[PDB]
Order: sequence, then structure tokens, then C-alpha cells
Amino acid sequence: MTTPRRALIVIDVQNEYVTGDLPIEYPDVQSSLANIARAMDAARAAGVPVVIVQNFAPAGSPLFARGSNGAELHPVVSERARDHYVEKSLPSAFTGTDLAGWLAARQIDTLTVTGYMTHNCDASTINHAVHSGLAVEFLHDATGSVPYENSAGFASAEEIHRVFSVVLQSRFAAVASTDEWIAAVQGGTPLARGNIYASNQKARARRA
Amino acid sequence: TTPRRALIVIDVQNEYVTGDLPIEYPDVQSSLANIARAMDAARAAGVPVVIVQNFAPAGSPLFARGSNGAELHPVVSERARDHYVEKSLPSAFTGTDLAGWLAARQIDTLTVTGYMTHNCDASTINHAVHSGLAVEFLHDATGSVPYENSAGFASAEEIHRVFSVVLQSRFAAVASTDEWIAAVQGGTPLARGNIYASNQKARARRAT
Ligand SMILES: [Cl-]
Repeated sequence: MTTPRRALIVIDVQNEYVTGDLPIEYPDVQSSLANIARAMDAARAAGVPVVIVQNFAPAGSPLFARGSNGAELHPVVSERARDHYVEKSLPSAFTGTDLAGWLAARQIDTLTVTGYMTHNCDASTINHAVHSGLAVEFLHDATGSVPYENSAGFASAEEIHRVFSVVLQSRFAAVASTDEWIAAVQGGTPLARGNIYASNQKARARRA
Repeated sequence: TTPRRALIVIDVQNEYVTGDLPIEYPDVQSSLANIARAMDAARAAGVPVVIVQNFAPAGSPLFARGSNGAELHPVVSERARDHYVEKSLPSAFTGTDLAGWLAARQIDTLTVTGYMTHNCDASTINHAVHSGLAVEFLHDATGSVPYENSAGFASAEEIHRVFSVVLQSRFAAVASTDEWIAAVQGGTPLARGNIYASNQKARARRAT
């Protein structure tokens, strides 16, 4: 087997999600911030390129407003080194940006996703990556969601994050812990991916 | 102003009904019936109808080329259509002419029906939004299956609800088939939610 050639992308780790008005609720945000930092430190030690993504909305916007505290990168990011930076104003870190080219220029075959939110920025970015031919990894303990209620119904942060983690594992990404990822980097091994048939069979077999 | 819609009917194949990937929520007869209604309402209004069929290789457990499971369900195979694409990844854009065909017909709004909510439908919607299309998702003309894998468990109800709520928060106007039919007959758009509102309504359940 070929050794995975990973890039770690740290998506929208900004104060809005922590001290601001879109507070991450599951996993616990302090626990995911700590794992983001471990993943970044491990990546730097192992020579895995680290890409920071920052999301902006216009000045005066209620969230992620240019010039506001909430739009600034959290100290976990800002006090660390990085190898690349991408600003975005859409969920996906690829659309219209230099990300795909930058990755390709570094022979990246595997994009390891951390940051926020699981169901929006992270999932959009992963969807683009998968359909471009990249393998994707998702660190379930270095990511997270918020609860939502709207005309379509209610879903908690735990339900959103779990659903997305399980769906990702079924088809789109290797879902793993930060500890698991760090070890796989050390060993030069891929992380395990699930599949739709196994995933649905297991749930059905249990219901039986 | 009046949307220029196309209705896309994704992967309404026997695998999901009589085969080995049975849709569990919403009830599959109820969503098949609504897909039928939506197609007929589109037809009557001159809204174009696009059919998508997903194939895996001959001999695969699901969607195998040559198998009954891979065939379109008669609800859809016996009806009129304006366009057809076959695909082999979740998004109906990747490796198909879909974006080109929609562009040639000056489509600005894509209405999504068919299966699965969290896989083919979500991936198609995420591509469409990022290409600049407006998207609608008919929550009673779509559906999910349960999954269990190394990332955890989630039921079909949880998966469909979580994706319906997340889509309403940012990616699509989520509506019932009746609401869509009324919007087509009236030449009006459907309502979209937003992330900040969705999160604020959920946070109010704490009742501090
Ligand atoms: Cl698995």
C-alpha cells in the first residue's frame, strides 16, 4: 500500500463558536478545541501540512462579521504555525478558492477534516473533496455541531453530530478519534472506511 | 419573482422498495406516491423533469448493473421525463451532463425528490448550492435508512430529520409536496431558513 499523504484542514475555528453567538454544543467545545490543538501539534511534528480556513460575513452581520471578535480565529489556531490559509464566505472551503490546487501541488491524497461545523462547513468541504477524488478523514472529537429548530423540525447538537458522523463513516470519510489519527500518521496507515450496505445491514440485523 | 424550476427525481429504484436497501422513513409508499404527484404536477406546469439512475458494477450487493434492484421503480419508469442521467457517485452532477443541461434551459431552482436524503440527495444539493442554484427539498418525497457502523448508530427517522432541519437552515427550501405544488401553480418561491434563527429557536428550549 501507498502511505497516505495527508493534509490537516482546520475549518473555521473562530471565536463565534466559543465565546460568541453560535456556540458549539456537541461534542463539548473545550474538548474539541483541545483535540484540534493536539491534531495541529501532531501534524507539525509529522510534516503533515496544516491549512487554516477562516469564514467571513460582511461587517455588521450578526455572525462572523468582518472586524468583529467573533470572526477572529480562536487562540488555539492563532498562536500556532500553519502552512496555508484560505478565507471563505460559503460552507465549502473549495469553492472558488486555491485549496484544490494547493493540495494537488503537495501530492495530497487524503484530507483530514477538523473544525466547525460538522454539518455545514465540514460536510460541504468533504462532499467536494470526495467527488474530486480525494480520500477524506473526519476527526469526530475535533469537530462539532449546534442545535437547530426551524420550520423543518428540531434536532439537537448531539443528534446532528452523530447523524453526520455515522453518515460520513458509511460513505464519505474515515471517521476516527484524534488519538486514532495521530497513531495512523505515525504508522503510515490509512484509517478504516465503512460502506452503505454494511452500515444498513448492521442496523437491520440488530433490529431483527 | 417566479422561480425557473426543474424537478429532479433521484435514484427511485427497486433496491429501495423491494430490494436490499429498504427505505424506512418516511414510509416508502408515501414518498413514492408524493414523487408521483410531484412529477405529474411538474408535467402539467411545464416544469422539466429529470430522472437519475445510480449503478454499481454487475454483481455488487446494491444497484448492480443488470439486476432488478438497479431498475427504476415503475412509479418513475413508466412516466414522462425531459432528461435522464446515470451516475455512479452520490452527487447527480459529478460525471454527468446535469449542470450543462440545466444551464441550457436557464434553470435557477432545483427541486429535489427521491433517495437517499442523506447521501444522493444531500450531495446533489450541496453541489447545486455551491454552483449558484436555489434548491428546494420535498421532505415527504425523499427518505432514509438506518445505519450502524464504527461511528455509531442512527435510525432512518433521525437521519432524515437531521438532514431536513440542516437543509432548511442553509441549503434548501424544505417543504411538503403539497406546498411545492401550490408554489408551482402560483409561480412563487418557497421559504428558506437561516443558521442564526435556527440556532436561536433551539437554544430557547433551555428556558433560562
Ligand atoms: Cl465502519
